[PDB]
Amino acid sequence: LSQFKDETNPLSSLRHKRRISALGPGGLTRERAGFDVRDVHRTHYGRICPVETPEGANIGLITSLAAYARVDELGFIRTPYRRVVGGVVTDEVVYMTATEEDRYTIAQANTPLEGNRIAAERVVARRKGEPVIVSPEEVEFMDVSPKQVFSVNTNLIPFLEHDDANRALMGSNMQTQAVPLIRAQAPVVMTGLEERVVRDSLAALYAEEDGEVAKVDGNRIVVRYEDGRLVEYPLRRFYRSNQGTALDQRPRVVVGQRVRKGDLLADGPASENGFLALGQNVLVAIMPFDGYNFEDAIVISEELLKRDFYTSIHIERYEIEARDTKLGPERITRDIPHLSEAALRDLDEEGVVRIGAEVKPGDILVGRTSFKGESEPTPEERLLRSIFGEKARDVKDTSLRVPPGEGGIVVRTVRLRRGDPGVELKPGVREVVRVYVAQKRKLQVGDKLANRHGNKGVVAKILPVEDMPHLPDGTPVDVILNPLGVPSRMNLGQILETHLGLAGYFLGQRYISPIFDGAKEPEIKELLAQAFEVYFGKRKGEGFGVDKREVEVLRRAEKLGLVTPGKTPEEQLKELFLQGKVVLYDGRTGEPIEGPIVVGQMFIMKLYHMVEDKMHARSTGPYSLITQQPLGGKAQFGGQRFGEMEVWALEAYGAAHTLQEMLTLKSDDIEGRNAAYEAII
Amino acid sequence: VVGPQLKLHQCGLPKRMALELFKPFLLKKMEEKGIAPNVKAARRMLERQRDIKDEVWDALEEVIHGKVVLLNRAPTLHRLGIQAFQPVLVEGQSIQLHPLVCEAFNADFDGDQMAVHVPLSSFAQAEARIQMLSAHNLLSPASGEPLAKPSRDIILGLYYITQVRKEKKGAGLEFATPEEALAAHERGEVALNAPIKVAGRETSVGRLKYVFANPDEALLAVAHGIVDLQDVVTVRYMGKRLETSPGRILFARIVAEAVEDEKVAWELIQLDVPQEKNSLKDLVYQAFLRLGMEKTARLLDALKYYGFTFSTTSGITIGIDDAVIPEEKKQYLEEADRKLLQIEQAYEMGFLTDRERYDQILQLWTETTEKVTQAVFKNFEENYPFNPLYVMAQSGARGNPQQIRQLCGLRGLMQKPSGETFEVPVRSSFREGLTVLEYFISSHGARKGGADTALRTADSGYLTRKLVDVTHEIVVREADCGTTNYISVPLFQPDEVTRSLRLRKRADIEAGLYGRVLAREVEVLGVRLEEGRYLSMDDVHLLIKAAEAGEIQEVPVRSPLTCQTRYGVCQKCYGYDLSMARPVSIGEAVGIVAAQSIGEPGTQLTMRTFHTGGVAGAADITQGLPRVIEL
Amino acid sequence: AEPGIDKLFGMVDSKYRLTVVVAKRAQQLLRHGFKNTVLEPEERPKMQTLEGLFDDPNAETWAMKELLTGRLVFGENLVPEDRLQKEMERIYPGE
Amino acid sequence: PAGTGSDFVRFTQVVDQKTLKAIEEARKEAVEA
Amino acid sequence: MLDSKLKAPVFTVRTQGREYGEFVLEPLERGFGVTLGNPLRRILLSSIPGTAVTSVYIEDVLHEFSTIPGVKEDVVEIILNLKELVVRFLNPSLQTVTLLLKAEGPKEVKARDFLPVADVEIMNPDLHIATLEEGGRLNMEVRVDRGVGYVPAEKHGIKDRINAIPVDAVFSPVRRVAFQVEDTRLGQRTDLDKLTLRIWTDGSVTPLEALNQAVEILREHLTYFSNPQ
Amino acid sequence: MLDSKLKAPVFTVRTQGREYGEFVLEPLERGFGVTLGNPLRRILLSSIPGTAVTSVYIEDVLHEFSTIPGVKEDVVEIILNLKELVVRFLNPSLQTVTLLLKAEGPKEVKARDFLPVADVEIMNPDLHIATLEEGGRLNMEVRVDRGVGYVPAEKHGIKDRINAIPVDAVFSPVRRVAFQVEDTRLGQRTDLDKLTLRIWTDGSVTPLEALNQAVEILREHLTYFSNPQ
Ligand SMILES: [Mg+2]
Ligand SMILES: [Mg+2]
Ligand SMILES: [Mg+2]
Ligand SMILES: [Mg+2]
Ligand SMILES: [Mg+2]
Ligand SMILES: [Mg+2]
Ligand SMILES: [Mg+2]
Ligand SMILES: [Mg+2]
Ligand SMILES: [Mg+2]
Ligand SMILES: [Mg+2]
Ligand SMILES: [Mg+2]
Ligand SMILES: [Mg+2]
Ligand SMILES: [Mg+2]
Ligand SMILES: [Mg+2]
Ligand SMILES: [Mg+2]
Ligand SMILES: [Mg+2]
Ligand SMILES: [Mg+2]
Ligand SMILES: [Mg+2]
Ligand SMILES: [Mg+2]
Ligand SMILES: [Mg+2]
Ligand SMILES: [Mg+2]
Ligand SMILES: [Mg+2]
Ligand SMILES: [Mg+2]
Ligand SMILES: [Mg+2]
Ligand SMILES: [Mg+2]
Ligand SMILES: [Mg+2]
Ligand SMILES: [Mg+2]
Ligand SMILES: [Mg+2]
Ligand SMILES: [Mg+2]
Ligand SMILES: [Mg+2]
Ligand SMILES: [Mg+2]
Ligand SMILES: [Mg+2]
Ligand SMILES: [Mg+2]
Ligand SMILES: [Mg+2]
Ligand SMILES: [Mg+2]
Ligand SMILES: [Mg+2]
Ligand SMILES: [Mg+2]
Ligand SMILES: [Mg+2]
Ligand SMILES: [Mg+2]
Ligand SMILES: [Mg+2]
Ligand SMILES: [Mg+2]
Ligand SMILES: [Mg+2]
Ligand SMILES: [Mg+2]
Ligand SMILES: [Mg+2]
Ligand SMILES: [Mg+2]
Ligand SMILES: [Mg+2]
Ligand SMILES: [Mg+2]
Ligand SMILES: [Mg+2]
Ligand SMILES: [Mg+2]
Ligand SMILES: [Mg+2]
Ligand SMILES: [Mg+2]
Ligand SMILES: [Mg+2]
Ligand SMILES: [Mg+2]
Ligand SMILES: [Mg+2]
Ligand SMILES: [Mg+2]
Ligand SMILES: [Mg+2]
Ligand SMILES: [Mg+2]
Ligand SMILES: [Mg+2]
Ligand SMILES: [Mg+2]
Ligand SMILES: [Mg+2]
Ligand SMILES: [Mg+2]
Ligand SMILES: [Mg+2]
Ligand SMILES: [Mg+2]
Ligand SMILES: [Mg+2]
Ligand SMILES: [Mg+2]
Ligand SMILES: [Mg+2]
Ligand SMILES: [Mg+2]
Ligand SMILES: [Mg+2]
Ligand SMILES: [Mg+2]
Ligand SMILES: [Mg+2]
Ligand SMILES: [Mg+2]
Ligand SMILES: [Mg+2]
Ligand SMILES: [Mg+2]
Ligand SMILES: [Mg+2]
Ligand SMILES: [Mg+2]
Ligand SMILES: [Mg+2]
Ligand SMILES: [Mg+2]
Ligand SMILES: [Mg+2]
Ligand SMILES: [Mg+2]
Ligand SMILES: [Mg+2]
Ligand SMILES: [Mg+2]
Ligand SMILES: [Mg+2]
Ligand SMILES: [Mg+2]
Ligand SMILES: [Mg+2]
Ligand SMILES: [Mg+2]
Ligand SMILES: [Mg+2]
Ligand SMILES: [Mg+2]
Ligand SMILES: [Mg+2]
Ligand SMILES: [Mg+2]
Ligand SMILES: [Mg+2]
Ligand SMILES: [Mg+2]
Ligand SMILES: [Mg+2]
Ligand SMILES: [Mg+2]
Ligand SMILES: [Mg+2]
Ligand SMILES: [Mg+2]
Ligand SMILES: [Mg+2]
Ligand SMILES: [Mg+2]
Ligand SMILES: [Mg+2]
Ligand SMILES: [Mg+2]
Ligand SMILES: [Mg+2]
Ligand SMILES: [Mg+2]
Ligand SMILES: [Mg+2]
Ligand SMILES: [Mg+2]
Ligand SMILES: [Mg+2]
Ligand SMILES: [Mg+2]
Ligand SMILES: [Mg+2]
Ligand SMILES: [Mg+2]
Ligand SMILES: [Mg+2]
Ligand SMILES: [Mg+2]
Ligand SMILES: [Pb+2]
Repeated sequence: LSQFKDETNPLSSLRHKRRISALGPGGLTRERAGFDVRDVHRTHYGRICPVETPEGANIGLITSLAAYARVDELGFIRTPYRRVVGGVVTDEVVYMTATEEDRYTIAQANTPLEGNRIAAERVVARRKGEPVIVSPEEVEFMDVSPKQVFSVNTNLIPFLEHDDANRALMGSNMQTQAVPLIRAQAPVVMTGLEERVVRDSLAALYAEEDGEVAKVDGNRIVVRYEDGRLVEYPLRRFYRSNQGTALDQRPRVVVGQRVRKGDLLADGPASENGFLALGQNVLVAIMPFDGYNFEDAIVISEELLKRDFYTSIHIERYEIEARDTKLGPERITRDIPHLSEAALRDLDEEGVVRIGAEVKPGDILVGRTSFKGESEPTPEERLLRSIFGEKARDVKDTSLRVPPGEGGIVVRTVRLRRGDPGVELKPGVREVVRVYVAQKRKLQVGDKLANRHGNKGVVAKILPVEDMPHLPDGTPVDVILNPLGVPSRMNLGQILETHLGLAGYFLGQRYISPIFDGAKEPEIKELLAQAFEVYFGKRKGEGFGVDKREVEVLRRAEKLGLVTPGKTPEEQLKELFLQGKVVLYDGRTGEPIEGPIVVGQMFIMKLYHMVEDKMHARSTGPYSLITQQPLGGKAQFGGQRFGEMEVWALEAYGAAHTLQEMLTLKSDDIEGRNAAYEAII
Repeated sequence: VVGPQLKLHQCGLPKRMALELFKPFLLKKMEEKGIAPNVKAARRMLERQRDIKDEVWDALEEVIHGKVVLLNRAPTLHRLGIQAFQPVLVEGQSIQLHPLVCEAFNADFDGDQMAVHVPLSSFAQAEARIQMLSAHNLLSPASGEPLAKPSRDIILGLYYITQVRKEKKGAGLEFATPEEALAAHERGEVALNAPIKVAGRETSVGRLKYVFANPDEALLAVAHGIVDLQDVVTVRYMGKRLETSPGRILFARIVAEAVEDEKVAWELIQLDVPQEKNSLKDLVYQAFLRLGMEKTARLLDALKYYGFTFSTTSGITIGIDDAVIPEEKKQYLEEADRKLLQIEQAYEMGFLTDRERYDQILQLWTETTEKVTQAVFKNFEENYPFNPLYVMAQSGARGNPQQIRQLCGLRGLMQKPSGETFEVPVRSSFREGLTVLEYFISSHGARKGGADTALRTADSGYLTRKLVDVTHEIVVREADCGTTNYISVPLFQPDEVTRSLRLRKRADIEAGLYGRVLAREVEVLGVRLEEGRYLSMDDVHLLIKAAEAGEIQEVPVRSPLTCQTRYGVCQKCYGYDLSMARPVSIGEAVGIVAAQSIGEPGTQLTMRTFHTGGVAGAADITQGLPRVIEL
Repeated sequence: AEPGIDKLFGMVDSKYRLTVVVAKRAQQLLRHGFKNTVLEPEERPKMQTLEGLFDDPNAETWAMKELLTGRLVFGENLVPEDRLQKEMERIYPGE
Repeated sequence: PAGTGSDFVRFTQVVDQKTLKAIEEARKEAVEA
Repeated sequence: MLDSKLKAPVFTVRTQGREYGEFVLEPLERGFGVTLGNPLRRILLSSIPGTAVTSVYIEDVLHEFSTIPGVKEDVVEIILNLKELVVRFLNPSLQTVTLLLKAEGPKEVKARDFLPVADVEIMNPDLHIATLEEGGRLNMEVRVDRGVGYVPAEKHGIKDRINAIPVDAVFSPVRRVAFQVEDTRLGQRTDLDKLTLRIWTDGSVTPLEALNQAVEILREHLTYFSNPQ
Repeated sequence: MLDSKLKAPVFTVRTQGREYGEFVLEPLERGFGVTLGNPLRRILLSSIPGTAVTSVYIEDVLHEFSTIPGVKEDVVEIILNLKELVVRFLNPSLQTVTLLLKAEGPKEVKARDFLPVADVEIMNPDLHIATLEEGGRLNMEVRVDRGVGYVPAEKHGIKDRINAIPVDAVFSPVRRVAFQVEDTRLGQRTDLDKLTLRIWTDGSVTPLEALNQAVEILREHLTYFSNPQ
């Protein structure tokens, strides 16, 4: 029932903390069960999100409770419900047990309310489990808000209403995978819990009571409360999350500043200014490229890397032990027996690697010397040593090297040698050596980014700002999203976000759109209307009108049906802009992209690399003790598995030898793989 | 990660990965060159990253030349689950895969990881790049139908280019007759009334205005801004005065060029329509049989390219004003709404049994729903032929009839936990807010679907195991088995509507006679289908067309069911389909090639309860995988 | 795809057999000495860092490039099993 | 037993017209005295 | 000269400071403004030379992920701010210039704080380096170079002082380019392209300068079409 | 010269006949092949001057859609065939040349039938104008001009003789342009554009010639950026 805290980022830890699962003790439910437990029962309302469950084998088994849901006196999930005596609705609230809720006629938030007055004769309520049109005079209770129907992890989605519950799930789990970027950034459009998430989770550092600031270090903010007291507030500089992501509190308050009780003094790993930030707002054009964004692939603008935009600080921790063998203790000295000093450089401190040293794959992170054979020396190796220099250190080079994949620059090291302080070193363990390595992971091909609606894609190509889609005025688009990944999946909400986003870019503002009660198509079209003047108005004054291109795309557009024929280009482009699309010119040719293309500000996050992304590739290596098949571990990549399903693949084809080798020369033939390598050599 | 310009033939594999994989081959090569004195040397030379002289990459680059590698997918469902490619060493972490083959391995690029193996022996290399290469296994072991085709983005490209437009019909221009009709609607079109694309039967003024002499003449005018590609113009191709669009003419060339037998390029293409994935798929299958294998491969990327290109310019994107809602939705809703009140008053009295009410109400919505569906499309069909959304669905690209319905019209009848569907529909679309309870009502059926995938993402070898256990030994090793006991394939089917003979469907017959070996002769429409002849899909097209006239009701054809070769199956009895399209080549693992084609589609089939249904009153048959099991 | 793969396929009675010939041809193209080839002088194999494929890049790309021509002979029982290897060594130098 | 494992093709040897003449030369040598 | 040639392009310019600079040019025959503006835009962003911080050395700091006492910002936020610094040196002899700076006590270290270098100028004086508090020691050396394009700190790996930390190099002096092609009615026929491209620049070089270099890179490239084969 | 300059563009040519002509050129730094090919393509189609029929006058024919007795083809197919006619004149003095022709009786009126004009030549002689029968009278005047790009017969509306009918103006010797940018490898750095553009031409001029004129129109345009104002 207990596992590694999922602290990929603040939201993940918060969501993991408030998660429910039936898998348990034995007295309580096991795995042959589930079809009726795994379904979303009726009572699951304001009690358990329908959507927040895992995607796959575990479904309905592990679920997270809804936003306002609280376990009162003995664990029966109660949810909020305000009272409505007669045609009157109250600000009083009853945390109700799942059973007593059957007894009453409850109603939804979305019911015209003049205050205490219910406003429409036939307005919806839902008796125990069945949707029912009740009258204002039977409406005993009402629902506090849409927020209670789902979880905290789901309520953060913009216009959830427009997204298929199936895909909103992917959205909610996507966020739990959000990796803190050096450049945090709250979305151009938020739901309303971003603030509460960082605050209730414990990301940012808040001010106890009012006062002034004394000192502001990169390491501490000793504030002065007006009570005649002052406290030093350390800031976890660069600590190692269980999952590798970085947790640093960057001070947002200047020297000598009167603070408002409860205001951010420092920001959490990923918050902008007290607001959750798991990604970055980026201008996006939503069209097809030369198939670079094929099924689900995304093309990225090199311009995004120039700015340290999608860069994330990660910290890997390598460790090595000085073990006690009966052959002789494993020394940890700067003596790596067989070949060079160049390799020794960064191992500076006699043994351990010097701080601030860039370590590339293969370099020595720590040196160790163990003894050579099991019990006996070596007759052939005896002659060789004698020939060039008999006296040689007859010890093995078992030093902790950087694994294929990557290293960064050493930032911290630990060494628990003899005469330990208050530590527990295991038996046989003569002494341990930890080395923390940190690396700036820049957005690169292969990385996967995804918006809160489930558009989860991988970066296929980083384009030179030189040629990707560019707007009438110089600004280029950062990311180009394929449209074909929107019809099948049903989430028009991303297309609703991009539009409102386009307005926010020229309007220089961020908005907040609640879940079932938020922005509306008419209001959006309104803001675009204001955006048209900032985008085209400056254009009119700055000195110039419309292009051959701009007019050309208008023609093909009126023949399309996006613009009322006859109206003037000025008036035509406004119409066209209000629709959410504007004319873009192919940065490669300079010619237009026949037909208006939508563009805008969409919040896209980058997802965390699991240990699987380290591109595995294994030539020759260790082998299991009993079963003689290929096995990895520390440095030599483990072998890939060739399953029956795969076997049949080959069996289907005439691949006779290919199947033979998979069984013989590659994995199990002892004598085989041997003569195999040498033969190849 | 998708590698757009990569050809089927190749795949981009990270140099860094290539180094480890082909290390031994590299080591040796280092010694052939001045880079390293010996192996041990060469090894230490590569033990650390910072130590590699870029001459090593040139050694690796040179080693790989010609050799190929194998790539594998998460579920290895069929033989094509593994394919061979030529490594084109590339920078970084990801593996660059060709787009066409993404159909074979079910792979999207949100994070799927593919494995890769190295055939060592000169033998393993030979089979791997000769018979296991991706370009060579183009048709599937399940259906003769092409597996590798212009799938999602390429269709879209190739479609938009070939499509004709239609605008405002005010002045009744039906020009095929007056000379004054030509002049008047030529002038009127110049004016603001008649369009360039007017329904006027013979030639809307758009054809009256421009005539293009040579082929190219047609596209230059386009480049200059006179003719949009999707516009209806007239042109003088070889021997004909063909009234066909800029785009359609261009497409004709693209193929005509991909394969230089220009006339053989026109014989197998239909420029009479927008190119759908079916017209394209068909284009490939033809190209294959007709020309040659590899030349087909050229045409494939030919399409892949222009498809990608035309695509980006067409500028199809998705805004909110795209999914158009019908104006009839409000009507069909209210009309069905008030009818719902009748059913209630009819109940409020005592006429309908508590059940009658329900079943009658669902009936109402099942129809009303279905009604707005044809409505929305009829809207796009009449008013916006070029809507980004709807187009993706009609071109073989992406979109579902039932899906569009959920955005534009409305998603309307969710079922409860158990299965007894709700009495109340979900009145909304995704365009406007799918409300809270509408959302929660909708949520139920979501889990069931998810719960169903999990029990199934479980074991994929389950079904295909059984088939490979009872079928692996089966292999083609033959001489014409001389036992001609045969099977007769039907062309007519009996009972849906009790007893009304009917021509079997189009496909079902295709799957019964395609590339089989006639047991006995057949004198059908005029032609004489000799005995033992392998019947091509074009022959399987003759027989149906003859059954249409009424000359044949069965078809004598050899098959695995009547075989004499004990542990084997012969050429004449198996038939046509190697991945290739000729006869079967002896020594083909047919047993497993069969066991697979059936283990993959099974994953699409439902999974409620194996020995299906549940004891309750009268649950009568069994659907989905549960039955295929029972069978 | 690959050069005249169809032409090749047509030259054999069974698909799988063509693969066996090429592979066995590639075998001896290396073993008895790589200059055991029927086609070489003007336009036979070639790789570009120089035109250096003339000596030893891919063995079977040759086998195929040869079999596609009409000089080889692949039979079921063409030349007696053990005496073939003897005669070949006697006649092909480069070790 | 199914792919190239087919005894139908497991055995198949290759010739050069040059090695063809060489082997009949071996047979010619078979003539004694 | 009087008729078709004197009707030649009236290259008019409008430029403020060293950053912004509009450039108009008309009349131009059919579809040329576009034809010109586009390549020039492609050059202005990639081919033009520049100057940007390439390495940094802090007093007692050994790696980029540390934080300095009395200094609110952390080393990573500072090396970031340095990428924002735009300098300009006058001639070739100045390939690599190390700018020096050292400040103590309650001060807002701004770019004007660097000690003046003879041939080099700092266009970005008020840019913000740090907020030091009492007992705030900061003595650094920030290198500066002349290059082209974007160079990851990983690719160069600069080495003046062993405890130093490299910075990502972005040299295009051009911040953004833009071009409009609006019709112009010059009296005979009306189809007339009128090109006008707006160039923005960090200050290192100037819009006008950049444009010149740009057109040259294209000319030099049109020359490469000389010896057939 | 050895390193960055000798690594200069290898302009390779392949031209068969005056019509088709491939042109390769590599290596080229990042995104340049495209940068070059595109403008050259925009020029090759519009600026490369040319010559094509601009108007036609038939003996007794008044409208565009009539048919002449003894003449199988119709005026629309004939005026169509004339768009296929490619002529070539030697100097400026020849702006508008009306080519004259008149033939009677069972004859296949071919382009060689036009009476010779001193400063003008017909590259398209055997081209086929008409198939006359008995009592086949055909006396026409086909105008010819020098212009650029495509001009709908609607846009010009030529007026030599009131019963005359204008033809769509096809002046570009270039039939179609085609450019590809495929990667190529120079040692250490793999990102290398390789431009190759395919030019098609009516025969009047040659691919090679066209390309030359094209690059020149761009060069001359890059100098129009000289005198500020
Ligand atoms: Mg559990
Ligand atoms: Mg028990
Ligand atoms: Mg249940
Ligand atoms: Mg998930
Ligand atoms: Mg009440
Ligand atoms: Mg309250
Ligand atoms: Mg109820
Ligand atoms: Mg009542
Ligand atoms: Mg759901
Ligand atoms: Mg779901
Ligand atoms: Mg709130
Ligand atoms: Mg103070
Ligand atoms: Mg900590
Ligand atoms: Mg606050
Ligand atoms: Mg971000
Ligand atoms: Mg150290
Ligand atoms: Mg020694
Ligand atoms: Mg421990
Ligand atoms: Mg000990
Ligand atoms: Mg603007
Ligand atoms: Mg702003
Ligand atoms: Mg809008
Ligand atoms: Mg203006
Ligand atoms: Mg003003
Ligand atoms: Mg990693
Ligand atoms: Mg390793
Ligand atoms: Mg696997
Ligand atoms: Mg590519
Ligand atoms: Mg390409
Ligand atoms: Mg490539
Ligand atoms: Mg390694
Ligand atoms: Mg498919
Ligand atoms: Mg598959
Ligand atoms: Mg996936
Ligand atoms: Mg083998
Ligand atoms: Mg192939
Ligand atoms: Mg098959
Ligand atoms: Mg299949
Ligand atoms: Mg008629
Ligand atoms: Mg009107
Ligand atoms: Mg009409
Ligand atoms: Mg015409
Ligand atoms: Mg006709
Ligand atoms: Mg056309
Ligand atoms: Mg053609
Ligand atoms: Mg046909
Ligand atoms: Mg038709
Ligand atoms: Mg077919
Ligand atoms: Mg065929
Ligand atoms: Mg064939
Ligand atoms: Mg293009
Ligand atoms: Mg009605
Ligand atoms: Mg009653
Ligand atoms: Mg009743
Ligand atoms: Mg459809
Ligand atoms: Mg409802
Ligand atoms: Mg029957
Ligand atoms: Mg029936
Ligand atoms: Mg019936
Ligand atoms: Mg049919
Ligand atoms: Mg019969
Ligand atoms: Mg008969
Ligand atoms: Mg007959
Ligand atoms: Mg018969
Ligand atoms: Mg008969
Ligand atoms: Mg008969
Ligand atoms: Mg008969
Ligand atoms: Mg017979
Ligand atoms: Mg056959
Ligand atoms: Mg046929
Ligand atoms: Mg009948
Ligand atoms: Mg046969
Ligand atoms: Mg019953
Ligand atoms: Mg039943
Ligand atoms: Mg080939
Ligand atoms: Mg042959
Ligand atoms: Mg030789
Ligand atoms: Mg050759
Ligand atoms: Mg040569
Ligand atoms: Mg020998
Ligand atoms: Mg003898
Ligand atoms: Mg004798
Ligand atoms: Mg001014
Ligand atoms: Mg001025
Ligand atoms: Mg001004
Ligand atoms: Mg132009
Ligand atoms: Mg700079
Ligand atoms: Mg100090
Ligand atoms: Mg430190
Ligand atoms: Mg000076
Ligand atoms: Mg200098
Ligand atoms: Mg200053
Ligand atoms: Mg100086
Ligand atoms: Mg100076
Ligand atoms: Mg003028
Ligand atoms: Mg003029
Ligand atoms: Mg120059
Ligand atoms: Mg050199
Ligand atoms: Mg050279
Ligand atoms: Mg060179
Ligand atoms: Mg070169
Ligand atoms: Mg040639
Ligand atoms: Mg000319
Ligand atoms: Mg007529
Ligand atoms: Mg004649
Ligand atoms: Mg004269
Ligand atoms: Mg006649
Ligand atoms: Mg290109
Ligand atoms: Mg030439
Ligand atoms: Pb048989």
